[PDB]
Order: sequence, then C-alpha cells, then structure tokens
Amino acid sequence: WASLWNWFDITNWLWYIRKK
Amino acid sequence: DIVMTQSPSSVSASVGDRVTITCRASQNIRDYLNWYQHKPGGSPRLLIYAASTLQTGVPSRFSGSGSGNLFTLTITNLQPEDFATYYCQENYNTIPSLSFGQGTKVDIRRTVAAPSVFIFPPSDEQLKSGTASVVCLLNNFYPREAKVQWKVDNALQSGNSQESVTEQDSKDSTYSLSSTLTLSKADYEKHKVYACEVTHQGLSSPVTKSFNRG
Amino acid sequence: QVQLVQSGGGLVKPGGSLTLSCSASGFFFDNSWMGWVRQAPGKGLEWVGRIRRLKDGATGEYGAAVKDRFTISRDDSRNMLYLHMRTLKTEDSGTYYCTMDEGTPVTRFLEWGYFYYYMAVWGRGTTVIVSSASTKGPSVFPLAPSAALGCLVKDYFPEPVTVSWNSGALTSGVHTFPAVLQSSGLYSLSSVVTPSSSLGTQTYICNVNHKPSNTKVDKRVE
Ligand SMILES: [Ca+2]
Repeated sequence: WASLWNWFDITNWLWYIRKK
Repeated sequence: DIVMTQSPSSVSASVGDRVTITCRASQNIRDYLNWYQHKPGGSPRLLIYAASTLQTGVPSRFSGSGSGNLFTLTITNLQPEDFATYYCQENYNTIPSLSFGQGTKVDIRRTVAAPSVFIFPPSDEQLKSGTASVVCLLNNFYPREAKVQWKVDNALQSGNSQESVTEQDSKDSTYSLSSTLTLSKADYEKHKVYACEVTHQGLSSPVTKSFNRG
Repeated sequence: QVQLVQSGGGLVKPGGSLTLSCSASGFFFDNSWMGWVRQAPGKGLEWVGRIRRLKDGATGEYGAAVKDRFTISRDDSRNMLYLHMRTLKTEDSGTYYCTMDEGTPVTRFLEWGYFYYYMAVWGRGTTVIVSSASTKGPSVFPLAPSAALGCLVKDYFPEPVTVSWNSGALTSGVHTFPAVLQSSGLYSLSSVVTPSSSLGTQTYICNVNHKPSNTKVDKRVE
C-alpha cells in the first residue's frame, strides 16, 4: 500500500502539518 | 443534520434559454456542494464540485456559484440534451450525511395545449372478477399541472384513485395522464353515474366526462 | 474509460437480506473510495454509504436511514464492491447505483485536513424491490369507446410489462403509462391509442407480455 497515492493522502498530510 | 431545499421543483424552457436553479442549505456549508445531472433511465452525472468547480468533460454552459447556504446552478444557452433532473448535494459534515436536494426537472416549453378527456367504464370481464376500475384519460396537454376529481352520484371521491403520467412526448412535447378509480363490484353496481371532472390551464372551464352504468 | 457493472439485488420480502455487487474496470480500484446511492420510485436521490481504501482502514460509513442495517465491503483482488442489505423494509425499495467517489483537498489553511467529496462515476443502477408479493400474471381488460382505445393490464407482479398494438403495426398515437403500485402490492398500468371511422374497418388488439410469469395475452378491444 506504500504505492497508493490519492487525494486522501494529501489531506491527512495537511491535517498533520496543521495540527502539529 | 443538513437539509437541502432546491427551487423550483420544476421549470420549463426552450432551447437557448438561461436556466437558474437555486439550492439552499439549512446551515452554512462554505463551498462543500456538488451538482448532479440525472436524465430519466440513465446514470447520474457529476457536473460541479466545490460549489463552482466544473468537472472535467462537462460543457462550460454549466456554472456553479454561491457560498455559505445559498447556491445556484446556471445553464446558459440551454440545449436539448440538457433537459433532465438536476440535484444539489452537500459534503460538509466530517461525519458524512451527503444530503441531496429533492431535485429539479427541466422541461421543454411549448404553447398551452388543452387535454382531450375520455372516460372508460369497467369491462364486463373485470366485473366478473368482483372488482371495477373506471379510467379517465387526459391526452396531449401542456403544462403538466392538471386536476382530476372523481364523482360517483355527485359524491366527491377521495383516496380511491391512482394517477399516472407519461414523460413529455418527443414529437409534440405534451403529456398524457390516466386516473384510475377502483371500487368493488357492490359499490359500483350500487351507483349509476360516474364522472371525472378535469381542470387544466388550457381549458376555459373544467370539462366533465360521465357515463350511466348500462 | 471507467466501467461499472452492477448485479445482484432483485425481489425479496421485508425483513430479508440481499447483496448487491459492483464490478470495477478502467481505473485503480484499490486506490479509490467507493459507495452507493439509491432512489426510491418516484423519489429523489439518497446517499447510502461509502467505503475507504484498505490502507485507510476500509472504514464503512452509512447514511442515517440505513446505518446499523446495511454494510459495505470491498475486494481489491477481485475489484468488487458489495452492499450487504439485511432486515430490509419496503421503504428500502428503489434503484441502487454504485459510485466511484473521489475528493479534492481544501487549500484554505484553516481547513487543512478537509476535502470536497463527490460521486465522480455512477453505475447503471440495480433495482431492489422489498415486497411480500408472489409472481403473478396480469389480467388484461379492454377499454372500449363511448376515438380512444386502450387496454388495462391489472394485478401483476413484478414489473415489467410490455404492451404493443396490432403486433407492433400500430405505433402512431400510442401512450403506455408507467406502472402504479396498488394498495394490494400488485402493479397496474394502461396502454391507450387515439379515427372514429376505423371501427369495423380495423380490429384492434393489444399484445401484453409479462415475462416474470411467462404470460402472453392478445386482447381485442371492440
Ligand atoms: Ca486490484
């Protein structure tokens, strides 16, 4: 699953950045 | 938790017209709104997400606007294929509700056309089955709004009739409607006069079609 | 080109179970969120549920009307999406479309972590009918003048019914109305056709076919 990239991976990364 | 109400529920227009559907949210939802096109007998088609972002492949005749709790879908230079039902949808709650609006069907506009009314008595074959159905036919009328009242011996019936309507004709862009009054044999053989009173825009006054049992 | 083909569903009595299936092709099924949308007859659209990728936890989220009763599952090796319906109710009847959902990240900093969410590709839909009615053929009754002729296809189940006139030779001026569900649970419709000089000159017969019961009725209207 390391090779699966989609919109949801962005939003989780922007969320992590915001909340930390 | 979020309720979407579209207006109008129906709208008629000719080709090359500007159509404007509005969608209202019970609360503020920023720009988390989608628009969908649904033609009868077909799969729904995404038009716009983010309230105003056009989906790839959609014609630029469709534009989405608004923000907060009031949104609008505009179809400039309306085209034949664009005659369909459109829905709005919210996608605001992190716990998804994804609530649609009741929908908005776009019809073809044409001159008023009065219905031709016909009434049909129950067939003798059906009476043998212990059931009786009386039919009132409204043929080739526009617009779709129409009233049909059943009267058995001048007694206004309520709750014993079922209406059915065809889709806008492909040649004359008119509608046809059938109203089926259903009674048992006893209630039917007990009364004599059966009538359906039709009221339509194109009619100067309501038209009545009745018969005498036998 | 995305292709969704649905199967499963059909008729079932209330309180029973039923599984829908959606086969994906033309895109990366494993990397896509999926879901379902339904439309009761005469009603509008209503979201049913969605499911995430396996790496996202394969989380199933459902609408209020179906939560606790419907469950979504996916098979990434077979590229299949399933909607498991149990403890069904008559109000669950309608056309269920499987959807290919996707999202777009919101860029407004204060909303980082949120996304737009939409159904980007919809299937052809599968029909679900929750009813206790058994298979039954129609009773074709004539509609005679006093011009307008018609046939009354009454008391059949399930849909559909086919109606032609004069073995398809007569099509100009025909109106076959949609079916209506009667309070008995059976379907009913009528087919009508509009000169007064044709009485006697031409005999009129409606050809009513009901495949679910394998019934064929040719009824003359005079
Ligand atoms: Ca796969």
